[PDB]
Amino acid sequence: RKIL
Amino acid sequence: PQITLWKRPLVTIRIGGQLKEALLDTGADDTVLEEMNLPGKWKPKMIGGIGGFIKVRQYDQIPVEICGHKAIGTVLVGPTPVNIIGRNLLTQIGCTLNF
Amino acid sequence: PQITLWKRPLVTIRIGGQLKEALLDTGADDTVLEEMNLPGKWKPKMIGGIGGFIKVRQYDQIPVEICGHKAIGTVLVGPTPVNIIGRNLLTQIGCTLNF
Repeated sequence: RKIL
Repeated sequence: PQITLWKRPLVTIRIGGQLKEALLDTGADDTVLEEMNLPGKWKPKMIGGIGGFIKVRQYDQIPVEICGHKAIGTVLVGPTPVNIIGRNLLTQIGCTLNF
Repeated sequence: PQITLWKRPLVTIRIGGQLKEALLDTGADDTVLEEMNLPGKWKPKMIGGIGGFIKVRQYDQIPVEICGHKAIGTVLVGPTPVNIIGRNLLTQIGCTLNF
């Protein structure tokens, strides 16, 4: 999702 | 610059008048920095990744200088394992991936 | 190719005889794939990100083609929310960050  | 990826792409940034080291992270939608004070209003937000969700403080329209390039945008502050520059600011400095 | 960062940098990969969508992730040391029943010997590992750690299976010397560029190396499999191509394979395809 947002922060990888 | 052109930055290869044999090592972590860590760079120096300036924010709120202070220097910090941060990771250029194309896998992050957003910029997330370790606990620190920033001036102005913030809003509570949650963001997720591997390992699940965390709580952060969202600061809007914050100037950040990245490897000498200027950006002004959203910075999230919270219990991130490393300071991360995400795509919201990478786009502002004209960063692309090339191969 | 040149990949801009206005959107998530998702590309097609081929691994273990499946085509998948994966995120080019300069922030990731390792390549981590969504759960898939890959043959071969593996070892357990723990990897960390934004919200904590997850348990993964480490497979070595796995061929992975990324946008037509061949790579071969370690792939981690587990409950990541997104297939991520990390630096271990990005270096093999000559991927750089440029601004």
